[PDB]
Amino acid sequence: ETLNGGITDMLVELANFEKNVSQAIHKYNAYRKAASVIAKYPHKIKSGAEAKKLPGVGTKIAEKIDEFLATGKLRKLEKIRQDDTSSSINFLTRVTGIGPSAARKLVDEGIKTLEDLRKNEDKLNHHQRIGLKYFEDFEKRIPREEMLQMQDIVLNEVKKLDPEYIATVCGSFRRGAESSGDMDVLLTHPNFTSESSKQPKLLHRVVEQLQKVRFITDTLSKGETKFMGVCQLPSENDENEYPHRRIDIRLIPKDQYYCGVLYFTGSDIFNKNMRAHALEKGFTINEYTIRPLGVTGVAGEPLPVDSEQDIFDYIQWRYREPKDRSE
DNA sequence: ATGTGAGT
DNA sequence: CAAACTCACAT
Ligand SMILES: [Cl-]
Ligand SMILES: [Cl-]
Ligand SMILES: [Cl-]
Ligand SMILES: [Cl-]
Ligand code: NA
Ligand code: NA
Ligand code: NA
Ligand code: NA
Ligand code: NA
Ligand code: NA
Ligand code: NA
Ligand code: NA
Repeated sequence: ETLNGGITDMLVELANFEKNVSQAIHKYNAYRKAASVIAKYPHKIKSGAEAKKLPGVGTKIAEKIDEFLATGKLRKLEKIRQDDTSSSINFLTRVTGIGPSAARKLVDEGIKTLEDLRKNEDKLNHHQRIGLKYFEDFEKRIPREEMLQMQDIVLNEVKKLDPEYIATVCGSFRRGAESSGDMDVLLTHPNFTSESSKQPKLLHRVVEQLQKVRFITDTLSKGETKFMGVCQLPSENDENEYPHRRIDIRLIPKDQYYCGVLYFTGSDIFNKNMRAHALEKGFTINEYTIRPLGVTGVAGEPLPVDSEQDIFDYIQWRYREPKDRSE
């Protein structure tokens, strides 16, 4: 499926429009849910009325489906795609920190392009100015090779700080991807657990260190548990400077760390299959904890975890290398 | 204290 | 994966 892709693409495009251009949250979700229930449907849809049988597909989407099936297009959508305001809003919204709200306010004031934004930084917050500054860099893919260099700096700086620190770079990179959008590091320390006294300094000290060595270059945000900023590989002497990259560093309690590393290594299909097989065996898995599931169905109290291996063991699956976590 | 916003 | 959850900024 496959089957009804044209209709689902149609609705995903209507959703985006309602979220990013109207600011009608309920219509956005209405379209998301409709696109989802349709993508699950086993038959090639032939009428709006057939789709209307599906929960979440109502009168109005049935009408649109009818037009789409008849002509292969949707007038509403062709108008949206020709609309400059909509195009501009979607463009601005590609700057990190700029979402639909700021986007409206900016296009309303005639600010629509990168050049335009760079002439109106007084209109932007810190996050958004960082996003404009590295707009091009942040849109480049990161090759595995640089990801690997980056991974070493943080893993090394972290070790030399405190050998008890555990730091892991996750996402598709961890599954062996050839390129990456950004770097998502999960961090923990054995004297930081869920039953303990909350220690921001654990994160802050490694952020500060990565700033000392001039690896972290800008901060988008930094709280007690979550850091989001910008990094840059060092360039030798003069010559060509590396592009600035997005990096997040998240501090997780030690007793929830590996569910974290698992959840955030993906893939989504692999997670879905994993947390669904876990149901079959009688356990619920989220990003934090794996818990058993009683006869009633509702149950809790987390099981002790100290590796990804453990989680696999609980649900009676052989361990799967991150390389093999496609599905 | 609360609400809006943004990103993951 | 949507939803939840962090954090920034305002008032
Ligand atoms: Cl202007
Ligand atoms: Cl501002
Ligand atoms: Cl990579
Ligand atoms: Cl995983
Ligand atoms: Na808007
Ligand atoms: Na709905
Ligand atoms: Na009904
Ligand atoms: Na409609
Ligand atoms: Na963005
Ligand atoms: Na100005
Ligand atoms: Na990543
Ligand atoms: Na943050």
